Amino acid sequence: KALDLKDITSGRFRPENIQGVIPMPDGEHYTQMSADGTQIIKYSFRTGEKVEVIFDVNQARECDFKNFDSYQFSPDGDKLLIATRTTPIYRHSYTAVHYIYPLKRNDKGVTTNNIIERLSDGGPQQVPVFSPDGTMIAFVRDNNIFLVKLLYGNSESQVTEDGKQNSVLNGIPDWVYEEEFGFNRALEFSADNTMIAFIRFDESEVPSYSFPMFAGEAPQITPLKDYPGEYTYKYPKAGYPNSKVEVRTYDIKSHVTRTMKLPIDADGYIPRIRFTKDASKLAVMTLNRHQDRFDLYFADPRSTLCKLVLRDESPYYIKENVFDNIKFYPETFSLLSERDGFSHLYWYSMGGNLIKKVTNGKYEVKDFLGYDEADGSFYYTSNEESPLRKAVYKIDKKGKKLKLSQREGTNTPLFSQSMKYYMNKFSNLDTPMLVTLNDNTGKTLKTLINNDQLKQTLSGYAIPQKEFFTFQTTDGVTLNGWMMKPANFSTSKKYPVLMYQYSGPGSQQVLDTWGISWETYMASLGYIVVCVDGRGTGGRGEAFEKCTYLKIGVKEAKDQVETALYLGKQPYVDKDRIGIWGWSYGGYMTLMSMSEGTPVFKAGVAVAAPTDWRFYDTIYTERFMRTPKENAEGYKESSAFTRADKLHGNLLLVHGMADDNVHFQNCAEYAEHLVQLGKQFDMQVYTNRNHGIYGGNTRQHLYTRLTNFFLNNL
Amino acid sequence: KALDLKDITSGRFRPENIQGVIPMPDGEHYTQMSADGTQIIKYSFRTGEKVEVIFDVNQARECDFKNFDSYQFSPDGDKLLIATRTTPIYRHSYTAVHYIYPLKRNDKGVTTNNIIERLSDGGPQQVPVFSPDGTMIAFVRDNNIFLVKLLYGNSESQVTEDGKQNSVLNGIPDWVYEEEFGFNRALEFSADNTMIAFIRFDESEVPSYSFPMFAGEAPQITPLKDYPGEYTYKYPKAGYPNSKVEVRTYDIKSHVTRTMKLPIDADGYIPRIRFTKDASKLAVMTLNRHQDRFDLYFADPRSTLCKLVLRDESPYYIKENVFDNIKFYPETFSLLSERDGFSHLYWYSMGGNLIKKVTNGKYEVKDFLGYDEADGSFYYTSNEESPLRKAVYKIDKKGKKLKLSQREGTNTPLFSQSMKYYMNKFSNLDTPMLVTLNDNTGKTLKTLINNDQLKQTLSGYAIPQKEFFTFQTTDGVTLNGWMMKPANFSTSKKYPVLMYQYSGPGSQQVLDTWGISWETYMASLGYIVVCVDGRGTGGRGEAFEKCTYLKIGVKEAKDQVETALYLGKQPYVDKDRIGIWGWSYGGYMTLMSMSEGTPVFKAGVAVAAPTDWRFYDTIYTERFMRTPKENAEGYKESSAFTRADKLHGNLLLVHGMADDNVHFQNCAEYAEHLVQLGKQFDMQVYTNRNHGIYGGNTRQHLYTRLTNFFLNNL
Repeated sequence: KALDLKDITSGRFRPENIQGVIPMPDGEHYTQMSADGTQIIKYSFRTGEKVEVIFDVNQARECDFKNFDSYQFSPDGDKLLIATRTTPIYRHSYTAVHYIYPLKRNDKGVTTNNIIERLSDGGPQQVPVFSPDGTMIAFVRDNNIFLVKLLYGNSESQVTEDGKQNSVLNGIPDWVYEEEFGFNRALEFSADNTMIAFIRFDESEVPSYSFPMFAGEAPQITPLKDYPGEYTYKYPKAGYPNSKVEVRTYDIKSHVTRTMKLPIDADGYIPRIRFTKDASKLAVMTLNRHQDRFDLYFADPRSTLCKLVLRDESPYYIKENVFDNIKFYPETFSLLSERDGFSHLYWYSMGGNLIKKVTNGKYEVKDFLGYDEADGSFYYTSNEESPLRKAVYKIDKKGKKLKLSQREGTNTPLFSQSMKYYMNKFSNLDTPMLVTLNDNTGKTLKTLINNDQLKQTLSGYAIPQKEFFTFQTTDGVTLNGWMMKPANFSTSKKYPVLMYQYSGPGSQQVLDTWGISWETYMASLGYIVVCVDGRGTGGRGEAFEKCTYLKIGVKEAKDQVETALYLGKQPYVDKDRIGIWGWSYGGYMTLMSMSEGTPVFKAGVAVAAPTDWRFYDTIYTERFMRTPKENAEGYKESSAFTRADKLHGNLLLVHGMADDNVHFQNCAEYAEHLVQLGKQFDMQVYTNRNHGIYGGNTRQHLYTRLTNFFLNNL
Repeated sequence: KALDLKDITSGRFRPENIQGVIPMPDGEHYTQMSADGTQIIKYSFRTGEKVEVIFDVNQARECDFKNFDSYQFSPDGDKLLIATRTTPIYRHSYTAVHYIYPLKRNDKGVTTNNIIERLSDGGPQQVPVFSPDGTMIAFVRDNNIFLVKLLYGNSESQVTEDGKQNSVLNGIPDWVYEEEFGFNRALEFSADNTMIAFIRFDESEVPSYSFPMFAGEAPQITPLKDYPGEYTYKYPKAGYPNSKVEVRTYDIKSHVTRTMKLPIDADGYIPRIRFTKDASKLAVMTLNRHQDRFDLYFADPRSTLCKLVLRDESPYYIKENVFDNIKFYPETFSLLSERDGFSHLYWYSMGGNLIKKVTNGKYEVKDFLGYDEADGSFYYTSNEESPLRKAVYKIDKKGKKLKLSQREGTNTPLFSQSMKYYMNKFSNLDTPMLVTLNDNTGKTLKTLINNDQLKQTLSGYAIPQKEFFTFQTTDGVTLNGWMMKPANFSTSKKYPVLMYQYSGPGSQQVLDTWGISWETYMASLGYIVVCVDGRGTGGRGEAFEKCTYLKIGVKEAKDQVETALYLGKQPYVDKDRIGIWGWSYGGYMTLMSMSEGTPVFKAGVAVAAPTDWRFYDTIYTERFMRTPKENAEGYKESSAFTRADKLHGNLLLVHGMADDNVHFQNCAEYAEHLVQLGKQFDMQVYTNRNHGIYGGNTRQHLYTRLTNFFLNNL
């Protein structure tokens, strides 16, 4: 009956789902890994029926591994590439030991008894990728590119030889490009399988950063039991130099390497490369350092000449999410753009001329899912119903729009290769997770998962319920929030309040989707829990998000104060027992809101918080703030240091000491500022932990610490 | 009339004293620094009369400094060496800019109007020392020895050329020798002024240790404002290799350097060198790695031959106090030895034969003050009155003992060169500093300082008072303690208790001497404050101190638990509100005591605490524990990690992150062990702070944090 935090932290209430869903090249089937990671099994998109087991570690020949982590198909589906021993590096990068598995059917009529072969005889590999004809795989290892020719006995050749850790990266981004342009690979085959292209990152002049590593626990780093070690990598802080970047091509036949003569500012960016359907056209996406001029080039991989295809210019900045929504077709390509104030889908000719604006209106297109070359329909997700929701839509060749989603909430689709079917994952405030198979019209073909068991289990517990609300700030802005109330709620009682937020640019926490979290636990203890997405958050167009430009944090903190004030006007909240907390930008926002000047907060917890933007990285910080050289006044007003003497309420600072994202420096420097100001506060510092602060009992310990801090300090 | 924490942390109640007292060669006078640091003044030991100002910042010619830090007298009485700009390195090492001040008299007979001279035209100097005839000064800079010849234009020469930071040190000890053998100089002139002797430390193969540095404040390390830095030095942890050491001599006339052919274990120590009165005999003190075999050699600085003079072995270990109580006379020398279970004074001939044991009884000799060659009398300090006290004693040639000190408490003497007078600094629980001049029967000749003004100031405040008590443990051990009750105290009421201790081997906190501390402040807030010296503390003989040998912490923690249990039996103590705290070893003991298994503590604070002895340095740790591989089961039973699952009560961990003594690693590794056990605790980590955790507002912030933590956790 009573909600138990350990059940929350252990994932007891995580809804059933399907992991490792990979659509097959035929457009009719998908595959999924079995629960134990022993098998890859093929299922029908049209019916959900199991077709056959495609791969099985207990049937494959020469298979030394017990489990695998992930897999991908070759483009024609005749082979699998299977990843084992996946070892994360940063958020998106990792190494793994990959294996090639052919799917030819055997004497007995099964595909499961074939010989598995190593991708490489050397060490683990990064970002392997098939050629369009499936005859080659390129991968990166020790910052160099390698090429394996599957029709040549898996013969391996070395494409680059100047890769050097902390100096030169070939085919993979450095830390800041990876985190802030959100990708792990800059390595492409041309459409006729004759050229490789890659970005070469010269980070030799980027500043290095190092932090200590101890032995710790979960995992214990046993070589460090007596003397600590360290982790060193290149990380440019705001205004410092970024990697020098070049686009290079490798002629597979002739072994010749060339550099594309790309017009680009000396301090500009290349967020992505992508070969088109035209073997002579490599797309190169570029940004200026202000990140407000997105210039798309077509490079000839042999002549090295580049032509400007289009420029998308923002009055503020271009956002990273546009880059992976550019999909190339014969004769056309897609683009997401906020040029009219809202994220919308645009359809261009391969000559760079706009063919049509596919979507319009005061809502945001979230994902471009694809163009059906058969009938000319476009598929995409959008929040047209409401900033809180997401639905699947289709627009036919004549401009007719159809909402495919059957239920209102959060619909996440996964389309078949042919766009004929898709798997839908649906959630809302009281629907944990419904997984369905659907046709092109959105009609439900089969319910795979309804999580009735979880629903039954949860029925025996007293679970506080989320509800949405809106309110108007004193200057007339309407904000979306949710409120979770304790059991036996009464408007004649007086409740303490915990505010949760994240508040970062373009982000949203107030969404019609299901979850049980530490906030639910606090509500079960008798707290009213509230989350409001203030100004600067996403879902509501460019004007709402980018009104923070060049002076972030300030308006967001005002809107959190406004939220506390609105709550204080309610007869059932105790105005003196309002707490606030958050993680990452939400931790920074805890600091900014508690030192805003309006003394509304009794207590707060800041987890892994940036405290001065000069400590954070170039691409993210400068996107919103430009450089400290150009915007000293903005950095001043956005710093938590500047307003620290106005800190009001009992503060707990939490940080992982091995945080490669928001450096522990942020906490150490800010703590010392508070010491010299004479402010008293609490700390919890986690050994060897990164931005996610997890491992072993860490998460349970942390949320118990947060629980007790608010119990004691509210 | 309430005590104010700021007055305590600002040192408002520091008693008046006398700085830089040096006895002059005539045996009749001493010099001292003026209280403002602008003058050096000669006084009479017999009368206290001010004889003359010897040096005056405002009278010297070409004197560019306004104050100075310290000074030394040339043995020939013709010069001062004055130190300015003293810049600490570790506990005892420092640089300073030194000046030679001639003491010639002018036409008006005074010494105050001479032209001051620089010791060196180069950079700041370390540990300058005069030759016996006063014509030469040797000093250390950049790990090399330099020689200044005052007879020949202050001509400077370079004695060693191989000194190199973190590799080779000439004439000064490495980190662990300085900290744990308690000295800063290994540099000596022979009795006839012809030879220099020094220890050369080769720490090239000692492991490096590094910790981060941030910008911080007070001081701000400005180059680290955007990117942190680091501090690196050599620090051998328990069982790791120590410096390779040898004794070298330098022939001042011929410039020949020789190495003494000293038999020493390959892993042994040379804690001191000291030239005797015989120009051909250099005393070299050596230990084995177990530190239980003290071998005294006489080295011939020209022939390099060494002869073993004396071997003193302990069943446990030899203590640092012996080294600087070896004083050399023509034909004799002194030694303190615990061979009979108590530190006693032994008298040897220069041939190495024991002449006699001078002192005896069940008490400890603390300082050997000197031998009066005129009448054969010995002067020393001891705790014969009580482990709590220290008095000055005299034993004549016949063996009659006389106690010189007039008052019972803590008597610290400084004798004239003839041993005919001494200056006495006296304190007890009710007496801040009382400074007198005395003759060698102990008779008070003059009271120089009695601190009536401080007494007056304190009379206007409600000051809790210490009083001594004893109690017997359940095992029958009688322990000494003090107890400070609020000035409100009544046997009617029940009080919370704060226990303070240090508890480290041979230390004592329960002493008949005056102080006002944070403990005084807590008592003034209504806590009963108690301190007990458990087993393993000093002052009670070798059996009582060294019963912890090879398994430290364990018995000390039992005695703190016994202390809490005794207090819990008292009718005026609330046994549910007993807390404990300490710093350094006292922080380690807080951890050990709160996890002893008997749940007697409600809260505790561990400041800068060692947590596993394998993290701490060679000389200290191995003195009590030997190495980890020799004593694996002792290191396990002494580790705070082993018993952490029994931690009971609310704990606050405090640590400076730049602690070069007890590494922050101790706290980070122990915090993580607690996280995985699921124990809740608070933290306060101070950026850029060392073992003393101070700087700007730091101490006031830290003791405010300690105060509130106990107030809130009771």
